[PDB]
Amino acid sequence: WSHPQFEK
Amino acid sequence: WSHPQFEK
Amino acid sequence: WSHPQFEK
Amino acid sequence: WSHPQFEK
Amino acid sequence: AGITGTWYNQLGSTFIVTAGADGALTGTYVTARGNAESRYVLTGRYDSAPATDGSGTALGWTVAWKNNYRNAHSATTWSGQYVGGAEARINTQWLLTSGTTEENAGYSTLVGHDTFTKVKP
Amino acid sequence: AGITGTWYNQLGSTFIVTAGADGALTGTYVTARGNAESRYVLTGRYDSAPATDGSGTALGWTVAWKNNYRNAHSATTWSGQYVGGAEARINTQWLLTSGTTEENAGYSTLVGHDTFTKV
Amino acid sequence: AGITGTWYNQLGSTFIVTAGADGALTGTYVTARGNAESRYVLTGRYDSAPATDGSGTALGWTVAWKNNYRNAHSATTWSGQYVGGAEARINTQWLLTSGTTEENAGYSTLVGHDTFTKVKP
Amino acid sequence: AGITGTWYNQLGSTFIVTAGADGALTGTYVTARGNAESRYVLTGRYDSAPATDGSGTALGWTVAWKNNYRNAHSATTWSGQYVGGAEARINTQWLLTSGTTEENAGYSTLVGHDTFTKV
Repeated sequence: WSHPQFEK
Repeated sequence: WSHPQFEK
Repeated sequence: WSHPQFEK
Repeated sequence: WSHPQFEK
Repeated sequence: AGITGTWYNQLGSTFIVTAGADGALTGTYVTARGNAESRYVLTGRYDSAPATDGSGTALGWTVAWKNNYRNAHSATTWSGQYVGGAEARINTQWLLTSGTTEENAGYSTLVGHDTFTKVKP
Repeated sequence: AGITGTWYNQLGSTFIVTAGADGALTGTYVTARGNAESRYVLTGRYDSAPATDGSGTALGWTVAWKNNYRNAHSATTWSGQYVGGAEARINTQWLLTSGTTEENAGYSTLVGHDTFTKV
Repeated sequence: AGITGTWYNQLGSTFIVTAGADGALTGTYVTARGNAESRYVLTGRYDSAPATDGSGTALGWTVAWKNNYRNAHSATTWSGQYVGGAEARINTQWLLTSGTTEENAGYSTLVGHDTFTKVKP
Repeated sequence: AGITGTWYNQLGSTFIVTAGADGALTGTYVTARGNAESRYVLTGRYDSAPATDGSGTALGWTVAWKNNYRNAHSATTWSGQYVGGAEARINTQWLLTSGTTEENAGYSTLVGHDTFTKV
């Protein structure tokens, strides 16, 4: 589940 | 989801 | 060579 | 002080 | 105004920083998404009197991944150094710690590296 | 308290921190030497609205190793979490980066871990 | 037979290692679950002629998290040192890398630390 | 090949590796100096049955920095993944631990990253 540091 | 290194 | 983080 | 990993 | 300015990492995230006379780093970290929801406070410290032998300027900062829009219950620290001159760059290693229960602590901390390049004037 | 207060690591260093408005960490880091020369400014951030499921509170901070007495041309960041409950603790991993020339960059960054307690 | 033997970490995992005359580390890593499915091959290297000034003995090893029962598509390296004598101990830092796509590479690598204590004879 | 072959990092070091039976990595690591004194044994492990979804192949290896010519009383582990496809690469993070006395343990472990290519 996604983390803001790595979001596109 | 679990990883063997940390399993109990 | 001596660093403050580790000094005694 | 010189370590082989980083030597030129 | 060496450190102060706008920087970009390899993924398109933005580091908008002010280096204060007292060693303070303050500013905004923007994820590559680039919208309002992508902006977070950063705070840190830097060496305000670096060596003059060609060495870089040591620094670090933290982002807690909470803003007025969302909260990822986590914080990243970047530790690194500023290298001035031709192609100014900030080279970093980072630690992303998420809040976990004790039994999940092995999953708590991601590690990586980021290189930031400055927008020229 | 929760985060705000005086904490000690395994080597006898002191972390004197205030967890303030809207996620700010400010305070003083004192090395184990414990004299005036051993005190450094710290600043960082923390999650001011943590989960309520038993998980810790994420936080990080930085010390640049310059004060009015000395300068080690380096900075450490601690990344970790506050664990409340019966015996409060802050568990961290840290990165100590020293300024280096490009050719000496392999020597630039030390890594370790520190646990802080209120004892 | 300083390094050679059975060690336990803080969570109840087991490190069963042989230190060979040529610098080789070979053996089995057992997770805290402790069943057949919990056993993995390890291989690594150590300094077979350490300093004699009280310093520890540098070493490292790798486990790829595949055995005949399961595969977590990942590998952990432990880097550390053996400290002999009273309460012999191996103090480590570790990196767990999972296979990821390129866009998920920020999630690839966990970091932590483990201290192992030896079973006395 | 996939993993087996000769690789180079960003500093000109050489990683000469064989990915063998059932997950074994063996070979020689050569520092950028490139002489006899610069060659060290490596051993490690890799995932011999990776996912088929585009993800990389996890691997790690260790060099203890002793050979017949010199000894730096230290060991480095590289933890990473092989990425195949158009331009093959091995992306790693590494930990270099030097033997230290207990009081010098804060200086024991350096951290960094290396990318290996077949160029």
